[PDB]
Amino acid sequence: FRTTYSKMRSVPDNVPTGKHYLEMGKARIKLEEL
RNA sequence: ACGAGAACAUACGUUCUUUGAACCAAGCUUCAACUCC
Repeated sequence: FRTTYSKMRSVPDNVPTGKHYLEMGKARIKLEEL
């Protein structure tokens, strides 16, 4: 596509009233045995 | 006017009996439905 400068962009989401701008995919991890 | 003249090497008889093309062997391995507007 078109050529711009560094950096390009990131990708948050939108949900209203007001958009909250959360980043997609980030999660939490717990490991317990058996 | 022959050590000659006649005279079937012939008759009967299952290449047959017993026997697993078997045995052991993961269609599996690494693999983001993602990327950019």
